[PDB]
Amino acid sequence: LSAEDKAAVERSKMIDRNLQEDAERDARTVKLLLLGAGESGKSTIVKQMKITGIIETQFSFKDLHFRMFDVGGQRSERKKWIHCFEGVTCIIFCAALSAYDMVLVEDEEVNRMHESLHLFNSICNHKYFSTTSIVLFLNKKDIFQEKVTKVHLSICFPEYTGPNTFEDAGNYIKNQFLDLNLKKEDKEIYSHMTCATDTQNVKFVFDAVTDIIIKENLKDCGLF
Amino acid sequence: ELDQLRQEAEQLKNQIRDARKACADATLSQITNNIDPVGRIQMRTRRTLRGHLAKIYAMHWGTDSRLLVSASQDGKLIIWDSYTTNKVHAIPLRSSWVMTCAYAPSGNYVACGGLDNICSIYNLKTREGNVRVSRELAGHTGYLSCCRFLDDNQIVTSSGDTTCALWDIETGQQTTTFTGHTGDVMSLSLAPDTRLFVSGACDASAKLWDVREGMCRQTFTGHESDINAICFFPNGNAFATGSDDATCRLFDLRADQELMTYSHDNIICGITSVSFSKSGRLLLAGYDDFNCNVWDALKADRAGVLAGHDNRVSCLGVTDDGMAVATGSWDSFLKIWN
Amino acid sequence: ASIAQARKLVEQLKMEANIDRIKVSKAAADLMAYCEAHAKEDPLLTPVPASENPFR
Amino acid sequence: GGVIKSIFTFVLIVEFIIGNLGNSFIALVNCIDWVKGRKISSVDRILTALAISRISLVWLIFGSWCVSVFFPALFATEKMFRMLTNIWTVINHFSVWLATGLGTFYFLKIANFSNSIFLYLKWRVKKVVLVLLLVTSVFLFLNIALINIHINASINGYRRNFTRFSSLIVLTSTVFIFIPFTLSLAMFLLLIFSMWKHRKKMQHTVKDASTKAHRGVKSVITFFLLYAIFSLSFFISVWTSERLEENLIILSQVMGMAYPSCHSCVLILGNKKLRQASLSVLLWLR
Amino acid sequence: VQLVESGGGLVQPGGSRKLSCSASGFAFSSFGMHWVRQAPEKGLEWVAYISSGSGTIYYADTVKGRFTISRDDPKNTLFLQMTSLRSEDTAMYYCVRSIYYYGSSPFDFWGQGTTLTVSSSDIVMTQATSSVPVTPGESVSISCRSSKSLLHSNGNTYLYWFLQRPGQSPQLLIYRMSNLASGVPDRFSGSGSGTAFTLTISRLEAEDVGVYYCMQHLEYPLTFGAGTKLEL
Ligand SMILES: CC(C)CCC[C@@H](C)[C@H]1CC[C@H]2[C@@H]3CC=C4C[C@@H](O)CC[C@]4(C)[C@H]3CC[C@]12C
Ligand SMILES: COc1cccc2c1cc([N+](=O)[O-])c1c(C(=O)O)cc3c(c12)OCO3
Repeated sequence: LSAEDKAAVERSKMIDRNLQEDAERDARTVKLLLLGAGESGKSTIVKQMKITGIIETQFSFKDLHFRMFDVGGQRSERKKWIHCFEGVTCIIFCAALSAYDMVLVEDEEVNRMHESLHLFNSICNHKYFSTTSIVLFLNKKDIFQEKVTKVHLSICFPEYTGPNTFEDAGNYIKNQFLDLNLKKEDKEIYSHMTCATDTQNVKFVFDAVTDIIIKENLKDCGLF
Repeated sequence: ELDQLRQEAEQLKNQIRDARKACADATLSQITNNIDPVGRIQMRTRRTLRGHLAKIYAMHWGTDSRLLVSASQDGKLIIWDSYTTNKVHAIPLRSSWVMTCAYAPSGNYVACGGLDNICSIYNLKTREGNVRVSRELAGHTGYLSCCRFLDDNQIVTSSGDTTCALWDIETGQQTTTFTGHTGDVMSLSLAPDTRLFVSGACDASAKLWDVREGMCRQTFTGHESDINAICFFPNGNAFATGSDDATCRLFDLRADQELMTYSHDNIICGITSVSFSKSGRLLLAGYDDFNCNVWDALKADRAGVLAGHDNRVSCLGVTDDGMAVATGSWDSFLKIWN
Repeated sequence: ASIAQARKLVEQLKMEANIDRIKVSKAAADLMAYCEAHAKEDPLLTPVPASENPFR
Repeated sequence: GGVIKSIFTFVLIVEFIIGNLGNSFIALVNCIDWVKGRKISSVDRILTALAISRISLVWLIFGSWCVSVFFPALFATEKMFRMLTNIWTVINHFSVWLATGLGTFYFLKIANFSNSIFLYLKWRVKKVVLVLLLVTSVFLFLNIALINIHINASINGYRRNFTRFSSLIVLTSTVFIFIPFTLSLAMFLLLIFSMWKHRKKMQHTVKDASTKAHRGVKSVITFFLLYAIFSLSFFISVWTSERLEENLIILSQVMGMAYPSCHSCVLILGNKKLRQASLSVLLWLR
Repeated sequence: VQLVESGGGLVQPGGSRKLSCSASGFAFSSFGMHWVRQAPEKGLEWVAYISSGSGTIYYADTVKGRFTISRDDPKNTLFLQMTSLRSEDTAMYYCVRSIYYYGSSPFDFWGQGTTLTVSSSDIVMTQATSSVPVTPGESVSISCRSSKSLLHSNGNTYLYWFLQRPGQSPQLLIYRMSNLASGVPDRFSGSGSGTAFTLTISRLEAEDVGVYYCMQHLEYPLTFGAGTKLEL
């Protein structure tokens, strides 16, 4: 090598060292992907959890620096850029409990609860999302509590036969979302009913993310 | 009357089909049946580039065919050196999620676009010695899928809003938008004469455009899934398309029809990046099964398998002199083959 | 309304339906001529001796 | 006496077969995976190294028994006794510290804390385990030197003129094998503490099942209590009990075969990829 | 970009000092920073060289061990600590930034420099032309000879041309013996056979008036030429 080539090698080594240090810093930061239907509580989750392009929310909890990415903007068929988010640790899903009796304005035949159900079915059984765990947030808990007395859930689900009580209806919605997980072996779904005012949503995400990290560590070691 | 317009469109489509059939007398196979076989093309990983911490989503060469730019999902745009493994530059990107990268033909600028919806131009040559942002091209309402450099002042950009636009750098606005697609535009390829470019999109239809006039001359449909890659023939009068249907198609501009389909029964995985050789006889396609399959363009016979990646081959780049084929995959490495 | 979009589509189809075409055999011959004329100068297809190869 | 010697010989044979089976299972399944190009982690590479070390150790101990029965006259020169002691120290150090390094790998990846040093080790776990096995060379050299000194003293006593020398080298080896045993025990205890804290946190919030999957331990803890009580019984018998010198050699080899044999039955159970391979083999059998 | 320096002055023989070069307007932490001298009525001689991150340290044989060079990235400042100074060190000291790749321009910028007054195997490169009477509008070439062939195995020749206007600092004209430096008129050009070189100049103006030097960058004892002077 010559002196200029030696300087080039030194520069390349420095760039590699800086990239390695960047990797060091990003070890504890953790990458979440936020998804949900229209007016399903996504804004409520972001506003709680802090306190065109894709939006990024950065927030800290006991040395875990979570970067959550929201792709509500840039609406497409979503089968074309989803492979970017394959490496995310967790999909924070937002589903509106109060959407069972409120249908889509564009198509009243299409219930918004059913739209959320279908889009969860797409997310939980997807080519690049086989291993990514999902943290499930049923928002509008107060609104759903009020509406469980008003509208019978049978008008939304033909299979609904239970009493129109807040609890049983809540668990029924929960199962309607969870048993979409055909391969309930690798991916795990953590379901929480948030009420648009709960302050432990970030606390819930913290231990869900630590649990997912431990699960992936066991999987890499093979002990799981 | 909307029904009248639909009937007129159907009649015109029938007329186009009739003309296309009339102009077609002998398929490319019949003429190429007597051509010599290309042989078994074998390639080795001459150089492996390491330093990316995420999946490589784009890679482009330079005019000199010596330098190379790679875009990963960690927000790094490393300008490599294929002659000697050396990181010339490392651009920290504000928008980590990057789907496309480009190198200016003069070699003074690069570009990066992703779900951010912006073609960030970077100034490689500068008095301060570090690479910074030239300007932020924020006019697209969809994700940035591909971008290529017409000149140092003109960049052609494709986006997920089913449109493409020519930008003028010194003003930073859409000089001329391209509209007519109904699906996510994935890849574009500027022709050698820097006048026409083909934009294959997600509606299984690739549309030719002329930059100066700004209106679509030809439309090609032979596919059944989203076209995820495109590359002009080196002559500039033909181009290949790779789609999710696991088939590559070569179209000729003059006849305005598909010529050959590069499909195999063992291939189920859809193509992601398609590039040609210097002479155009060799068609390199980066398939979805962690491999790059090397196809003879004139005769639909596979002639090589650049199987050296542990993850999906996302970007494919063939040197201007045809001396190297860079294959960047999702295993966070780039491999130069020759 | 959508009538304008339909009219634009029909106009575009009119432009696509009036441009001249050449026979596919002639295009195949042209591609053959290009491939053969630059076959000697294609390194990937015809490996260039390692002395001139910059990736030794 | 004779009956206990025959029992020791039979159980030594059984331990040889089971060690061969376990080590071969691990080694050949990993080699088959490597030969046709699946993704190879670091835990499987460490498992390959541990398996080859253990199969070499069991081959050395079986050759010791073979020369014990086939050619006692070869023990009569004591030169190959010196050779076998040296190689036994070397390979036993390699195998024990390889198991300790695998435990370190597990502790560094599975556990989670806020400590900075732990974060450094977790990020560079590969270099950490490599440098640990590299810096075990000083311990290995010290053990070779100390055991060589003990045997040189034994022959010097024999030349001037044994069971007492054997007992003292046994004690020294026990101390310098407790040195890595203590590290493994402390590391596993810290891992258990971390998992208990994680269990409490998942009990407080939404829930645990896979924590039992890490602590599969269907027979791991059952193994270790039996091993501890057996080792204590043998230690006491050598220390004070009568008529152990006659069958000292065979008992020593069978007790040495412990980790070599049984302990990979344990890795098979713990390793889910290896247990999937074992389940496939069992299905092929039936 | 600016590299105005400080320090130096009138010192006794066998003294101590700390020369400083202050950076501004460029990424100091990424550049390679050199120290170049100039005897009061003679040419330049390379003295010291810090690298980015201080990984690489080099000194001239004359100042080997005697001088120490160090950089301060947070404050963007260069240092050249000097002890046991001698009379040969009376020089027009410069701090010179050289970036670290091919396709790039080493020795692109030169500082203003500080004055120092003292009381009572390397590839040699010579320019025997010395004094050249010149007139505006006339093409004139400057020749430089190298003791060792400057064509490295990588096919990249290492020769750098500088022009020093009276009472100014050297400015890079040609890098790699052929490429033109930024902000340099297209009149300048370079050609040669790898051992003998010429610096062809087109129609001359007042800017071209000065003294020209040639440096090799192959072997790190970078030796400048004697200095061909162009008087009008
Ligand atoms: C319980 C822990 C400390 C395990 C320790 C194992 C030690 C005590 C055992 C394992 C293998 C044994 C050796 C096996 C074979 C022989 C050859 C014989 O001619 C002399 C004794 C000698 C050299 C044994 C000495 C004791 C020994 C080294
Ligand atoms: C898959 O490997 C393991 C899984 C679970 C536990 C252990 C273990 C491996 C080892 N080991 O490295 O041999 C040990 C040891 C040791 O002897 O090091 C001591 C112990 C252990 C383990 O749990 C109780 O105390």
